[PDB]
Amino acid sequence: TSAFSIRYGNLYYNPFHALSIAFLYGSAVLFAMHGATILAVARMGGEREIEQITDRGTAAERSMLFWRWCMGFNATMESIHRWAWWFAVLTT
Amino acid sequence: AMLSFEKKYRVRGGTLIGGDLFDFWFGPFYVGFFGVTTIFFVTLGTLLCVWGAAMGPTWNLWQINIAPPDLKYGLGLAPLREGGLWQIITLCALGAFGSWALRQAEIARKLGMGMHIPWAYGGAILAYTTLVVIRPFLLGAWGHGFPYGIFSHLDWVSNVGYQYLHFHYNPAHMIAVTFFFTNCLALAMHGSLILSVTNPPKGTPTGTSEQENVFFRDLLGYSIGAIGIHRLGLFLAVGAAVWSAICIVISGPFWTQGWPEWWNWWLNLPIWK
Amino acid sequence: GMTEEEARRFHGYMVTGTLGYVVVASVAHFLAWSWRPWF
Amino acid sequence: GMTEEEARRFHGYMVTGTLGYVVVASVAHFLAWSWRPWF
Amino acid sequence: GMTEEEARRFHGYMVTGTLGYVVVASVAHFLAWSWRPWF
Amino acid sequence: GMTEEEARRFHGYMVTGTLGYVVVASVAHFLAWSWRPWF
Amino acid sequence: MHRIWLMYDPRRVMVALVGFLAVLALVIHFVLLSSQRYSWIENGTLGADQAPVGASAPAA
Amino acid sequence: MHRIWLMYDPRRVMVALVGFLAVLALVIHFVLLSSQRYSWIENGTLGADQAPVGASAPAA
Amino acid sequence: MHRIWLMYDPRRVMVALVGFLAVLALVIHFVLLSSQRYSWIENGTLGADQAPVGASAPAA
Amino acid sequence: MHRIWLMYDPRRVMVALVGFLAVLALVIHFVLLSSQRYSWIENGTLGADQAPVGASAPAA
Amino acid sequence: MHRIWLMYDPRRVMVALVGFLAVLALVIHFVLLSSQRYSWIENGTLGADQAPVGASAPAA
Amino acid sequence: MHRIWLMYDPRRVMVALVGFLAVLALVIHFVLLSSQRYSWIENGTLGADQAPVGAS
Amino acid sequence: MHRIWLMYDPRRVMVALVGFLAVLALVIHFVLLSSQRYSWIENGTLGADQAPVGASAPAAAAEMSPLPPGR
Amino acid sequence: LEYQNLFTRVQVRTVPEPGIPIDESTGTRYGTGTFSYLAGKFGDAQIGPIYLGWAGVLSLIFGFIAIEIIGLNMWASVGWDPVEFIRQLPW
Amino acid sequence: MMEYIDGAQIALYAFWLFFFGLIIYLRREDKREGYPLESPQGPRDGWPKGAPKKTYVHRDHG
Amino acid sequence: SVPVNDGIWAWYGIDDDRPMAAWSRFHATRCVEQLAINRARVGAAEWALADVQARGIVPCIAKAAAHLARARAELADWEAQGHRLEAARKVTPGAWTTPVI
Amino acid sequence: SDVKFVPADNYNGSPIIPTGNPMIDGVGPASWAEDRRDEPDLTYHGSHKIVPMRLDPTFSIAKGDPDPRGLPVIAADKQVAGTVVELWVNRSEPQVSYYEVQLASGERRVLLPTGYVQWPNFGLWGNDKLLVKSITAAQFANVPATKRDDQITLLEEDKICAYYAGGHMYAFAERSQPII
Ligand SMILES: CCCCCCCCCCCCCC(=O)OC[C@H](COP(=O)(O)OCC(O)COP(=O)(O)OC[C@@H](COC(=O)CCCCCCCCCCCCC)OC(=O)CCCCCCCCCCCCC)OC(=O)CCCCCCCCCCCCC
Ligand SMILES: CCCCCCCCCCCCCC(=O)OC[C@H](COP(=O)(O)OCC(O)COP(=O)(O)OC[C@@H](COC(=O)CCCCCCCCCCCCC)OC(=O)CCCCCCCCCCCCC)OC(=O)CCCCCCCCCCCCC
Ligand SMILES: CC[C@H]1c2cc3[nH]c4c(c3C)C(=O)[C@H](C(=O)OC)c4c3nc(cc4[nH]c(cc(n2)[C@@H]1C)c(C(C)=O)c4C)[C@@H](C)[C@@H]3CCC(=O)OC/C=C(\C)CCC[C@H](C)CCC[C@H](C)CCCC(C)C
Ligand SMILES: CC[C@H]1c2cc3[nH]c4c(c3C)C(=O)[C@H](C(=O)OC)c4c3nc(cc4[nH]c(cc(n2)[C@@H]1C)c(C(C)=O)c4C)[C@@H](C)[C@@H]3CCC(=O)OC/C=C(\C)CCC[C@H](C)CCC[C@H](C)CCCC(C)C
Ligand SMILES: COC(C)(C)C/C=C/C(C)=C/C=C/C(C=O)=C/C=C/C(C)=C/C=C/C=C(C)/C=C/C=C(\C)CC/C=C(C)/C=C/C=C(\C)C(=O)O
Ligand SMILES: COC(C)(C)C/C=C/C(C)=C/C=C/C(C=O)=C/C=C/C(C)=C/C=C/C=C(C)/C=C/C=C(\C)CC/C=C(C)/C=C/C=C(\C)C(=O)O
Ligand SMILES: COC(C)(C)C/C=C/C(C)=C/C=C/C(C=O)=C/C=C/C(C)=C/C=C/C=C(C)/C=C/C=C(\C)CC/C=C(C)/C=C/C=C(\C)C(=O)O
Ligand SMILES: COC(C)(C)C/C=C/C(C)=C/C=C/C(C=O)=C/C=C/C(C)=C/C=C/C=C(C)/C=C/C=C(\C)CC/C=C(C)/C=C/C=C(\C)C(=O)O
Ligand SMILES: CCCCCCCCCCCCO[C@@H]1O[C@H](CO)[C@@H](O[C@H]2O[C@H](CO)[C@@H](O)[C@H](O)[C@H]2O)[C@H](O)[C@H]1O
Ligand SMILES: CCCCCCCCCCCCO[C@@H]1O[C@H](CO)[C@@H](O[C@H]2O[C@H](CO)[C@@H](O)[C@H](O)[C@H]2O)[C@H](O)[C@H]1O
Ligand SMILES: CCCCCCCCCCCCO[C@@H]1O[C@H](CO)[C@@H](O[C@H]2O[C@H](CO)[C@@H](O)[C@H](O)[C@H]2O)[C@H](O)[C@H]1O
Ligand SMILES: [Fe+3]
Repeated sequence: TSAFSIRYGNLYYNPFHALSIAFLYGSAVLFAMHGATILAVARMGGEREIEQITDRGTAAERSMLFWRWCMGFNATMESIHRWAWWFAVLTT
Repeated sequence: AMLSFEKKYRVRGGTLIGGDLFDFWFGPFYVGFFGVTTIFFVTLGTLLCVWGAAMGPTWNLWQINIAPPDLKYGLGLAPLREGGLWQIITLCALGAFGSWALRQAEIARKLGMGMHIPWAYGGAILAYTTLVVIRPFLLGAWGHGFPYGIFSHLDWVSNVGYQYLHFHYNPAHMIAVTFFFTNCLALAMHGSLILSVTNPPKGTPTGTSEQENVFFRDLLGYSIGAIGIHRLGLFLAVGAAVWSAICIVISGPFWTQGWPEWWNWWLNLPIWK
Repeated sequence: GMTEEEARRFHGYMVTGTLGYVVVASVAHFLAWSWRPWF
Repeated sequence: GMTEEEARRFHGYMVTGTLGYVVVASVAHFLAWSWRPWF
Repeated sequence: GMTEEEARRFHGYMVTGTLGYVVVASVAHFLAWSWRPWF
Repeated sequence: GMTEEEARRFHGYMVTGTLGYVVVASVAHFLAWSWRPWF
Repeated sequence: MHRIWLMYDPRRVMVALVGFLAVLALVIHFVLLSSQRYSWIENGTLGADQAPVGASAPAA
Repeated sequence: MHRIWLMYDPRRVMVALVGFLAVLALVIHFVLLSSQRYSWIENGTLGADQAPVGASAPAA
Repeated sequence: MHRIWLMYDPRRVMVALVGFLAVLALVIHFVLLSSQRYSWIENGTLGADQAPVGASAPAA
Repeated sequence: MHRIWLMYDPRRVMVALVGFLAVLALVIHFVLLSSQRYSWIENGTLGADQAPVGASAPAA
Repeated sequence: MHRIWLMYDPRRVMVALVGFLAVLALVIHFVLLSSQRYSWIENGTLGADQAPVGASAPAA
Repeated sequence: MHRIWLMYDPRRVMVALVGFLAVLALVIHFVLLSSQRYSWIENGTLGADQAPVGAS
Repeated sequence: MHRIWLMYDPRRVMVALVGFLAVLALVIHFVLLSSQRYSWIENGTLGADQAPVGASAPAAAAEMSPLPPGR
Repeated sequence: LEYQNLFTRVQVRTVPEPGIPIDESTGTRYGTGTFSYLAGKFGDAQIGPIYLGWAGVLSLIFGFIAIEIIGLNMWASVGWDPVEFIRQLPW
Repeated sequence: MMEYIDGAQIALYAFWLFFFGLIIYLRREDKREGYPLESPQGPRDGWPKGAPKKTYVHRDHG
Repeated sequence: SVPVNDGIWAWYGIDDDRPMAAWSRFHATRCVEQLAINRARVGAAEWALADVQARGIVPCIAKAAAHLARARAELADWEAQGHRLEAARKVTPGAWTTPVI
Repeated sequence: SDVKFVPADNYNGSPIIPTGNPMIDGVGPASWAEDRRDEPDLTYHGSHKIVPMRLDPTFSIAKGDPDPRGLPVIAADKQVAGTVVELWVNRSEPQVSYYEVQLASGERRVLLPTGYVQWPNFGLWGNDKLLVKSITAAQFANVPATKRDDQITLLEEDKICAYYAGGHMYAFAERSQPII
């Protein structure tokens, strides 16, 4: 792995390597954010995500509002799992 | 504008500092006292970054490079054009990230949520603080921090790694990498499973926790369950950042030789010396 | 959704606007060719 | 939504603003051209 | 929202303030030009 | 909520404290200036 | 032909079309601007016979 | 043949067809643009006798 | 053509148009400011005969 | 013309406008301050005959 | 002009103002302190005849 | 003039003000402390004519 | 100060005490075992006058330097 | 001090362990469910039966032989010395 | 014979067009709940406009 | 494994649930706590049996009866400890004035 | 007068203020999804997902864990609220979803979600009382009732969970105020 980057003149400047890193880091960002979010509302059944997707409870509403009020936009209880899926898939 | 269900949640209270004084929204955003300090540090830091670009050789986004001072300045503030600007921007960064975590705590308290998100973010702040505060302090000069520039900081990462000849052999780095890779695998499985029960093939009924549990158990042999996978994802993602902080703080302050020769202890265990 | 008479009224604007755009682009190539032919 | 008389009214301002903008851009280009031609 | 009478009143302040700002900026360019012309 | 006479009482303290601080800081600058002037 | 606008919503198609033409035009302009022959911002004032031309087949 | 439009929704097929054609055209154009023989932006004016040709000799 | 404002809400179209024009104007100015010939903040006072020109094809 | 404020809340337009003008002014000042000719903090006391000018095209 | 305080909550316009002035003041002081001509902390006691002036290269 | 305390509860201002001034005083001291002319911990005894001047 | 035994479960205080003494003992032993002067497993039989002492001042030669020249 | 949901103090167990619901052909479930107390404290407790089918069985045979070739070449490279096979394994 | 344009650059803009397409799609999916927004000026959709709220078919009995 | 009530401290030999015939203040404290809990646990178990008998669901009645019997057995185990500590409390001089059971 | 809250003032981003008791009216952190479906959650086989353990004979406590039944519940004011008398279990993913608490100060039994219970010493030892930081012992008397005692609807789950969630802001007046 190290010698491959040496031979081809430093893989840090490969822009698809840089993209892959951004998605590798983003996968850690998202699972930290989403893991923490669901545990913060698990007192209200937020971990029952399929039920929250089919029958939105206050646990889903509060996790949407946390991120909206924090960073100005939010996902849904379903679509957060699409963000997760794509960030992982785009890494490789 | 507000979500269709949002208005009843927009109560007063839950602040840590300031009380009612800043307890209001601006568009979607909650403000609060730490919102005010967030915007202050973000603005001051960002404009000093633009000033760093202006006095540097190019406006090309990829090439802008605000570098720390020479090591000779030790723990003092250097002249601003000689790396003192990087030091002022670093204080703004620490203020902005700390204000962000405390604002997250105020938001979570207002919603009756647990404090998991602020503390999970603390893992990332710990890694940043290790890179620019703790490790440079243990080495005795702020010039050991990384430069602020989209590609010049990758040059720093390259050179720091080769300061230890073969940084892959760093044992904490191997653990940190394993957490990062395992996290990305686990995130792909969790995303896939929830989507595949909630979006089954056309004409199939919506899936259930039981189907998710059965499938997962054929993948790993055991059921993780609903709260378990979110505990795992949090453990993996935050552990990755914590082991990253460990792997860089031991490189220099505690281990100075090449990393391959650290493994000499394994070769000399008495059962096979 | 549109009635067929609405689709028919839209279609004539859409065709005319497309052909109008292609006519303007044809002049742009006439000018570009006069300045620096690519063949 | 709009009533069609409101749509008719708004369009007249929109066309005039687009014209006024294109006129200012046309002067800007001819100033630039006479300062430093690009063909 | 606003009454059309309130829209007229605000428009008066808004146009006047916009033009006042442009007047101050035009003087700032007069001074800047006198000191170091860019063309 | 605070009453206007409470606000007036605090304001007298807050002005006096601020001005006392500024007075002390001015003496500190006088000592610093005497020891090593910066202009 | 018009029944296409029953299969597709013209509100979506027209925004899709505007986005496509925007991207395509920018791609063609930036490809040309990066070339030698058509880097018109630097070399637009050159006459057609003075403008750069790619090298011929090799001759020996 | 028209039973194809009964098996598959034409609305879905048309997007796939246009997607396939757009990608295939872009692939072929940039492959030619990357060649020496057909790099038409730089060398389109050369004329066929002096356009590049790939190396002949199997030997000698 | 005014019924384009019945297809699309003018309040939304104008925000999108203002957004588009702002980004486009900044792009074009930054392209010109990156060039040599139109680096006007440094060389704006040069005469049109003095401004940089990109190189021509070399004579045979 | 005033009916633009029936369409847009003036309270929101003034926020957008002040934000836009603030960033634009900071952009233009930092661009000039990064230039050689208008780095007025270091060189503002030079006369206009003394101020830097970018390179001419050489004559041949 | 006092109608500004009806449109906007004065409690928080005034926080925004004080924040903006504080940021702006700090930016300008750090900019001047970065310069050579106005590094007052180290060169503040120099008279204007001694104070640095930036110039371009003499371009002989 | 006192009515700003009807807008801003003074007990919640004064805690904020103290933090701002504490940070500002620390920043100014450290800027001076590592300048050449004002590094008083190491050159404070010099006297005004001997103190460095940033000429160049 | 025997009222300290009213403040805590005495069984747990003994467990904490034994831990503290054991850990502090091991700290001081391995510190000494790492020193030159008290590396007793290797040099324990040396006489007190023969045992190492840390230098009061190393010498130098003016051209020599322990560190490479820097920037 | 507020309950953090990171650990479960009280697990419950069902005397039967759930099975696979449907489509048992061309392949069958191996084993039967059992409970792990440690896994049940991290997350859910049932270590399950498992599914292979034709593709799973063949995958394991091919993958075993691959790993067997890797390990035997590693072990041959230290001259079949089983102490060096462990001592030097990561090299 | 294009000097500046190369395959790695061509691939990278291909990716950017896909990626900005993907962000749009995800932001449409993110609006299936809670939208349109309430505002004192009436409903607001943001941009892009959200995909419609899904209805979920439950398992018929069990 | 660790016992439920002393948990981590059972690794260090603190184990106050064990059958104790000597007087010991630590075991007496534990026994008073565990008696109150187990009396309440029996009271709950027989309320549960009565409820399930009202519903008439035989396999649930069977289990609720088995649970009640088990809860009674655990209470008897603590009452045995209470009495044997009571016997010791009367004679060991330093012991509590209040009964253990 | 039946609107549960009013704006604190007329400016665009201002908070709302509850008109009544917000824990009971369901405002702020005490609010619940009022539109949520008033039916039980169901298993893959269509049986009620969440039921008292007394009504499913296959369930039991894991051998190493404490049995919560009979333990006292200690509320936010450190008073005893009651004792646990029943467990409710999730039958899709076997776990305890609720304790059922017999109140000491009345005749009610109320549900207590597991996410609101802390064990002494983080459960490392003791394991002999339950700690409920969210609400005071008096506030237990108003915990929302379920229509039946053998099943719980998705709406009742939301109401009960929201009630305890509100106590972290509303149980004592000081909890709403800043720390400094
Ligand atoms: C990572 C990179 C960056 C970060 C990058 C990533 C982040 C990106 C953020 C993107 C922008 C977010 C914008 C937003 O959230 O807006 C919410 C609001 C919601 O609609 P609303 O609810 O109806 O709006 C509120 C309004 O109705 C009532 O406002 P309120 O009463 O609550 O508060 C007052 C305002 C301030 O008041 C004014 O602005 C009016 C002042 C009078 C102007 C008169 C003319 C002067 C002319 C002088 C000429 C000159 C004379 C010479 O806001 C506040 O009070 C905000 C909270 C307090 C302040 C926060 C603390 C700040 C402290 C530090 C100081 C910071 C200094 C910058 O929406 C709107 O108002 C409409 C949209 C506004 C767009 C604003 C951004 C425009 C940026 C343009 C970029 C252009 C690029 C070239
Ligand atoms: C590196 C690989 C991985 C990189 C990974 C990066 C992932 C980034 C994902 C997140 C980006 C989107 C963030 C977002 O959706 O914010 C909500 C906001 C507004 O829509 P809404 O939330 O549905 O509705 C609310 C609004 O309509 C009314 O709200 P209110 O009246 O209360 O407040 C006033 C308005 C004023 O509007 C704004 O200020 C919007 C300004 C947005 C500027 C930033 C765009 C960044 C695009 C990045 C993608 C890419 C752009 C090229 O609303 C607000 O105040 C909303 C404030 C939202 C603040 C969001 C700040 C996000 C900054 C992200 C910077 C990321 C830098 C990487 O949305 C927008 O304004 C439009 C965003 C459209 C999605 C981006 C798609 C870009 C595709 C390519 C261009 C398409 C051209 C047609
Ligand atoms: C701990 C596990 C991972 C993690 C988790 C995590 N990150 C988080 C969170 C969590 C749980 C949040 O809650 C928080 C958030 O709100 O996300 C939306 C956040 C967040 N993670 C972010 C980014 C991020 N996380 C990263 C990493 C990680 N985040 C870890 C791997 C990285 C990496 C590896 O590069 C980045 C870039 C932000 C999107 C957000 C925190 C936002 C924040 O702090 O906002 C306030 C500050 C600003 C908006 C700007 C400050 C500007 C400065 C004043 C000036 C610039 C100085 C800077 C040092 C220059 C750097 C230049 C570079 C080119 C080097
Ligand atoms: C999206 C990108 C991330 C990702 C995704 C990902 N990986 C995946 C998946 C997904 C979504 C799976 O579904 C799949 C999987 O099964 O997950 C559990 C997998 C997988 N990811 C794997 C690993 C892996 N993923 C990695 C990375 C990542 N995976 C990315 C970060 C890495 C890294 C970082 O290097 C590794 C090493 C595997 C655990 C698994 C695929 C398993 C597989 O293919 O196994 C084939 C079988 C063998 C090698 C043989 C094993 C033989 C045993 C010794 C038993 C022998 C028994 C007997 C002797 C023979 C049989 C006898 C017969 C008679 C029965
Ligand atoms: C670098 O070089 C490389 C890249 C390598 C080289 C290769 C390049 C390649 C492969 C290029 C491919 C190009 C291409 C392929 O398809 C290009 C195709 C382009 C197309 C299709 C263009 C179409 C334009 C159509 C337009 C503009 C329509 C406008 C319509 C208007 C204005 C009317 C709107 C409606 C109204 C007003 C009605 C309102 C009233 C109503 C509703 C009422 O009254 O009801
Ligand atoms: C690498 O290539 C590079 C180098 C980049 C080169 C290539 C660049 C390229 C490809 C450029 C393309 C450019 C382009 C393509 O189309 C550009 C197209 C531009 C366009 C369309 C501009 C249109 C502007 C219109 C304006 C300003 C209108 C203003 C209207 C106003 C003010 C009135 C508003 C209404 C009012 C006041 C009434 C309210 C009444 C109401 C409400 C009532 O009555 O109710
Ligand atoms: C490096 O070079 C690069 C940068 C690259 C080159 C490119 C540059 C580019 C592209 C620049 C574009 C610039 C631009 C384009 O248009 C710039 C446009 C600027 C504009 C429009 C400015 C407008 C200013 C308006 C002002 C100040 C209004 C003030 C209003 C006031 C005072 C009154 C408020 C109301 C009051 C007091 C009463 C309320 C009554 C009420 C409520 C009642 O009565 O009810
Ligand atoms: C490197 O160079 C760079 C840094 C770059 C250069 C630039 C620097 C810059 C830009 C600096 C800006 C500085 C600045 C700008 O404004 C600084 C502003 C300073 C200010 C405003 C200070 C104010 C201080 C106020 C004080 C101390 C008040 C004390 C009050 C007291 C004690 C009484 C309180 C009341 C009580 C107790 C009530 C009792 C009775 C009660 C209750 C009853 O009776 O009921
Ligand atoms: C050739 C095959 C290679 C396979 C390599 C496998 C390596 C596996 C190593 C596992 C090491 C686990 O080590 C464990 O890491 C976690 C990471 O969170 C540390 O935990 C740390 O982070 C967590 C957050 O996640 C904090 O809450 C905690 O306070 C802190 O200690 C543990 O203290 C440590 O014991
Ligand atoms: C350089 C520019 C070249 C021309 C650019 C293209 C635009 C030309 C517009 C002016 C010429 C007339 O253009 C013509 O307008 C009429 C209405 O006026 C449109 O007509 C449309 O609406 C009418 C009703 O009003 C319908 O009956 C008709 O079926 C429909 O197509 C035509 O579709 C268009 O062809
Ligand atoms: C007269 C002797 C009688 C028998 C003595 C038996 C001694 C047994 C070993 C004593 C030392 C064990 O080591 C000591 O363990 C205690 C147990 O709480 C630890 O104590 C600490 O950690 C434990 C977990 O590990 C926490 O639960 C506890 O709250 C904290 O105080 C000390 O940090 C450690 O130093
Ligand atoms: Fe999830």
